[PDB]
Formats: sequence, structure tokens, C-alpha cells
Amino acid sequence: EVQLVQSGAEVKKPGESLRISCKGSGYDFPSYWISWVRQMPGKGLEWMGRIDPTDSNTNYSPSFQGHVTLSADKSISTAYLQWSSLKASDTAIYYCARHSDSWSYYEDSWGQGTLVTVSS
Amino acid sequence: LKESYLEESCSTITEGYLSVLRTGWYTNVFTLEVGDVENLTCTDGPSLIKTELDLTKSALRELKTVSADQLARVATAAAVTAGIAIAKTIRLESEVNAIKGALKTTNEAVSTLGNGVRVLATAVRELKEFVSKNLTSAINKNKCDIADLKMAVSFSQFNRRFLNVVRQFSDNAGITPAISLDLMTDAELARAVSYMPTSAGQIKLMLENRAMVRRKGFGILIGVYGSSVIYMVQLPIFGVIDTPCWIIKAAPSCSEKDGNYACLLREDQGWYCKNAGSTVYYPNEKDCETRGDHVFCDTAAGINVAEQSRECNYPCKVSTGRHPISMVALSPLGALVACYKGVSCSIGSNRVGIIKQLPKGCSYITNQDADTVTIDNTVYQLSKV
Amino acid sequence: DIQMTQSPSSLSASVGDRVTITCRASQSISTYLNWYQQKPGKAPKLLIYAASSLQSGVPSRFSGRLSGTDFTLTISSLQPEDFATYYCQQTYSSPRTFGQGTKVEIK
Ligand SMILES: *[C@@H]1O[C@H](CO)[C@@H](O[C@@H]2O[C@H](CO)[C@@H](O[C@@H]3O[C@H](CO[C@H]4O[C@H](CO)[C@@H](O)[C@H](O)[C@@H]4O)[C@@H](O)[C@H](O[C@H]4O[C@H](CO)[C@@H](O)[C@H](O)[C@@H]4O)[C@@H]3O)[C@H](O)[C@H]2NC(C)=O)[C@H](O)[C@H]1NC(C)=O
Ligand SMILES: *[C@@H]1O[C@H](CO)[C@@H](O)[C@H](O)[C@H]1NC(C)=O
Repeated sequence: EVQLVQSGAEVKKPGESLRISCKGSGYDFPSYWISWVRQMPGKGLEWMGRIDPTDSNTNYSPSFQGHVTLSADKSISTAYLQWSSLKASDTAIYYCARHSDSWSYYEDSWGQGTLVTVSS
Repeated sequence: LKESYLEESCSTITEGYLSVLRTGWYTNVFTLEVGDVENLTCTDGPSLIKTELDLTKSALRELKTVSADQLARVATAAAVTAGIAIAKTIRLESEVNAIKGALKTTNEAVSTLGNGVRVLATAVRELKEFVSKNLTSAINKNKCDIADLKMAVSFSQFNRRFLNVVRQFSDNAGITPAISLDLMTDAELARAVSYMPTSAGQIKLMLENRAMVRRKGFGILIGVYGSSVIYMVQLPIFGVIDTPCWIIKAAPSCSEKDGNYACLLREDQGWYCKNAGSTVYYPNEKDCETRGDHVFCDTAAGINVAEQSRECNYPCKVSTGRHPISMVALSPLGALVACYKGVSCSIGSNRVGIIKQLPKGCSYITNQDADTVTIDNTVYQLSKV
Repeated sequence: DIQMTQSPSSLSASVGDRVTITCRASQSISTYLNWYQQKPGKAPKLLIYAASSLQSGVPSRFSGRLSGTDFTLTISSLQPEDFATYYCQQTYSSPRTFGQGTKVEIK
């Protein structure tokens, strides 16, 4: 049973940088690929980034490019996400989600979800 | 990975890659058995078990119709042709019965067809065992309103693989683009990979890149025989590994002469792979992909050459066209662009908006200096390894 | 980018009533497609992958159908435990995108 948990960074002032981590446990890190996703309240989910299994593609969404530095770490089975410049619109809930085998690329075994707010 | 930006022409060369080639295929046939369910029938009004039973009974008929339509008188056509040939060989009744008899007492039999192939056969019988043992005993005088919600849940959980296989095979005219988890489970795939004739190094490499192995394969439906489903699925074979190999990414080398453009575009772009015996050349971009420090090419679309890589046919395949063209050569550890053509080209960063606006002239870059390159509001992504 | 349009935005239906949700893709994506279910204040759980299959631990009333570049989810029988929002996502290659979302209410 793969279990995903989050890290804590609740309030971050505008013009600063935010960083959270999703500590994967149970499974092994370098077998299948891992990704992030986010949801601001009152809207639908939008995709942010991903790390293809061993390609290390580390691709990002075209719109939010030049702003994120998604990176993995094989040491203690941890993945971090770091933001460059926080604005007054990026308040959302941030989910860390795994991917799966086979051909249809179905995301399963999601995370608990953490709220991140921007304020003065 | 050591990317060498060639200092005397606008076409770089690289080295340090270790190559893996698709040298063959490994056939694998299955005998997924539904179990006798046509006898059972419930007429008590709508219920829970009735819906699942009707779903299974309709899926069987749909698969029969799909197989009847199937018999017609990501990968190259060689794979599908070989699969069709092996399916035609398997289809005949004598060896169908031979396989059925072989898979009667055990669940592992390395049989052989009329020709010479490895058709290692594995049988799954969870659904048949369930239907034969528990469902028939539980149903009593055609009473489907049984308070065993646990039994209904067990039926729903058990018939899932067969329903998924039927739907997947019906939705793609009998051939699936790739091997889903339902076609072969994890342990079955591991055993099948470990049982085929390859060295321990290749076995470990496949046990690692299970994802690529499952993405390069496919499956074909053979047909319905009575109350069973028979299909075949192939696994790609990586026979030769640990060979040095290189890629040439060439771009036109145009020098402006106040109106006249003098470009230089070699036509030898691709991956060159010197295995034991000769050097092979794959022209299409889809043949090879980059897996970290390795590269995965298929030998079914290779060309043979003997002596090259001097940058100088024999004066080297090189053109001298006068009509320039603008795009981005996304090499694994860099990017080379020759966008003159009265256009705008610049450099992007992962933290800063606009830095080091790109001038023209077949520019130069050391990877990390940029992560995206823009040519007239066009987005190009650098693979950050 | 592969835009997705979802329709209808929100609908209400009684228990034991067939419900259809249609997702449309801008360009052909063959059969690479997933659906999702998200109850309020919880992480989404996978429902259907490959537009026709059925992931484990899911009741057998969630069936999907493909027709070229059009996809459809059809709940066989609505139940009181089925109040959530359903999304559809493509996985053709890098990158992936979601839909706007459809809300289902019961009477
Ligand atoms: C549960 O389900 C199973 C199958 O999953 C049923 O088993 C089959 O039952 C059918 C019943 O119709 C059997 O069919 C019978 O086969 C015979 C003719 O086919 C045989 O041909 C030669 C014989 O020379 C054999 O080599 C060959 O294998 C075939 O068995 C005949 O015995 C029957 O036809 C006669 O009776 C029927 C009456 O229904 C008349 O209409 C015909 O005109 C004729 O007089 C019949 O067709 C079949 O063989 C069984 N299969 C197996 C594998 O055993 C179970 O019966 C079913 N259980 C219940 C309770 O329904
Ligand atoms: C099926 O019957 C066997 C034999 O009694 C029993 O051990 C098993 O628990 C049953 N399975 C289910 C799913 O009810």
C-alpha cells in the first residue's frame, strides 16, 4: 500500500518563495513516475508538473514555466516543489500524486492535500 | 553524457551513450477461462447478482462477434505483421487443442507450435474456480435475492479482469496498442521476462525498465473456443546492450551576405550505432528515445554504413542550400538554432523573465544557462536531466 | 495544448435514474483518457482508465464509452452515495490537462 503525505508551509508573504515536500513511503522511488497537481478553490484541477519514470523530463505546464523547479531526490525517497515568485492569485490546495504502470497513465494513490494561502 | 558543441560547423556531435536494441520478440499465449455460466439463469426481478451475470453473458457474446469480425481474408509494420503471422499459426484447431491439453494439470508449459517458436503458455482460472465452486452452491432453485452482499461483492471483484479484457479487445478491432495491467499481471510479466533466452544483464535491465517493456509490446485476440477466451501477447527482446553510440543533430549554417543566404545543412542526422559487425543508422526520430544515459532504438528500421564521423558519400553528406529555415534543435544537453529570417529569438530562464536576448548566427549555449527558448512567441522546452 | 470542454456543467437526477456526462477533446487522442471522482474536501479517486476499463475497488455501475474524439460516462443507477464532481483528463503525452468539471446532485 503506497502512502503519500505532505509537508507544512501555510502562509507565505507576496514576493517570497514557498517550498513543500511529499514524502513517499511503502513503495520504491525509481520504478514508476511521479507528478504534482493543484486546485484553487471554486474551480477545477489544473496540472503543474511531472517527472517521467527515468527520463527525468521534469516537464512543466507551458503557462507556468520559468517559475517552478520541480525536483526529485533518491536519497530518502522524497520529492520537493519550490516556487520562485508568489503572487496574490496562487492560493490553492496542493496535491501530490503518483502515476502508474501500463499504457493509459492513470493517477492513483493521491495525497491528503495541504492548503497554502498568500497574505500580508 | 558529454555533449560536444562542434567548433567549426553548425552541427554538433555527442558521445558516451550506451545503446540497447530490440533484437526480437517473445511470444506468450494465455487461456483465460470464463467458466460455464450459460446454464445459470435468474428470473426473480431485478437484483444485484442478475446485473453482473447478464453483463458477463453479454461480454462473452460481444467477444464472439468481435472475433468473428476479426478474421479478415508506435511500432513499425514488422511487429504487426509478425504478430498476425503467429496468430494465424496459432489459430488452427489441432494446436489449439494441443495447447488446451497442455494446460490442464499445471499452469506452466513451454510448448512448441508446428514451426519453431517459444509460446510459453500460462492459464488463469480464478473466475472459473469461483463459478464452479461457490456460485453454483450458493444459488438455490434460481433464487438471486440472496442476502450475501459479500458474495455479490466477490463476484464483482472476480469478473473484473474478464470484463476489462473483453472491453479492451472490442474497442480496438482486436489489436491493442499496448499491454495493459489487465492483460498481464506483475508476477506473470516478471516470470515471462525472466524465462526468455537473454543474459542476466539484459534480464536486470528489463526488470528495471518494465515500463518501457510494457509500452513497446502489444496483444492480439485469437478467438473464442466454447467457454474460454484465448489471446496472445508479445514482449520485446533487448539482446545487445552496452555499445557506444552517437547522434548527429545538424542545422543549416547560414551566413548573411546582405540579401544572399549561404546555408549548410548536412543530411546525416540521426543515431549511429556501431554494434558487432557494422554501424547502423536510424533516420526517423520515433525509432530512438533517450532513457537517462541510455538510448532505446529498434533494429527493425536500421540502415548499414561502413565509415563515417570525420565531418569532412565520402566528402560527407552535406548540402549548400540558399534558402534558410528557423527552428530549434533540441539536443539532450543543449539547443542549436539558426533563426535569422528577420525573426525574433531570445533566451528564457527558470527564475528570471528575460535574460540574454539571443542574437543570430548559429548560437552557443551551455545547458543550464537557459530552460526555454522562444522564437516569435513559440514555446520550446529543454529536457532538464 | 489539448483543451477540453465538459457538458453539462451541472445536473440533478433522482435515484435509480440514468445519468450521462460527455467530454469533448479539441484534437484526436485515440483512447488515452481517464475519469475521476472528487467528493468535497477529499482527494480524487480513480474511476475509469483507457475510457473503457474499470479500476479495482469500484462498483460495476460506472461504464464508459468511446466514439472517435468524444467520450461519455454513464452511471447505470444513481445512488445516494454518489454526490461529487467528475473530471476527465487526457494522457496522450507530455503534458496532461483536466476539464472544467460536472456537478451531480440528487433529489
Ligand atoms: C451445463 O452446461 C454444459 C456446457 O457448459 C452442458 O453440457 C453440454 O450439454 C449439452 C446439452 O445439449 C450437450 O449437448 C449434447 O451433445 C450430444 C450431441 O453432440 C455430441 O456429439 C458427439 C456425439 O456423437 C460428441 O462427440 C460430442 O462431444 C457432442 O457431445 C447429444 O447428447 C445431445 O443432443 C441430443 O439431445 C438433444 C436434447 O437436448 C436433442 O435436441 C438432440 O437432437 C439430440 O437428440 C446434446 O446436443 C453437450 O455435449 C454438453 N457438453 C459437455 C462438454 O458435456 C450441461 O448439460 C449443462 N447442464 C445443464 C443441467 O443444463
Ligand atoms: C468460497 O468457498 C470456499 C469453500 O467453502 C470458502 O473457503 C471461501 O471463503 C468462499 N469464497 C467466498 C468469496 O465466499
